[PDB]
Amino acid sequence: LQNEQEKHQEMRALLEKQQEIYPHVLLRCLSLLRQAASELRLRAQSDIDRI
Amino acid sequence: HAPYYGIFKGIYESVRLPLYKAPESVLSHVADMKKQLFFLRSQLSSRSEAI
Amino acid sequence: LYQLLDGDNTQKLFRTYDGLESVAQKLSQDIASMRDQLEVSEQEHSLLLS
Repeated sequence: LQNEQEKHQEMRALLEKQQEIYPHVLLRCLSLLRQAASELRLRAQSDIDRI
Repeated sequence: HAPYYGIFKGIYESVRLPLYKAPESVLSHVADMKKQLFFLRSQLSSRSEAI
Repeated sequence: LYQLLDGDNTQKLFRTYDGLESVAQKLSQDIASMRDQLEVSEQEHSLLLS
């Protein structure tokens, strides 16, 4: 029981670390897609297609 | 039938200590509960900061 | 036991057994309340991630 409780605490610490890193990685992806949509598709490419 | 049985029965139930446990365990158990409270507060603060 | 639960060396001149049971109930409630807050915080976090 004591060993399983220690394992539980370790797993919990790891889970908390992963929950801290995951949202930041999603935000970086969102930032890249936003750049592609706003700077490339709505602006750069739209001007090119018009000309 | 001990004079203080009813009072301590109430204390054991309040701290969620089983009645079969030895009376010498009550202070150690309460100390651990306080330790847990500190840990939970620290976890909440860390998580609130992370969010 | 009373010192361990109340923390506050407030030299209360008269310690009662009823007071002792109340402070013990408070600790249990504080732990339960903290666990509930953590659960809420975990939901908030999960919503943000979704």
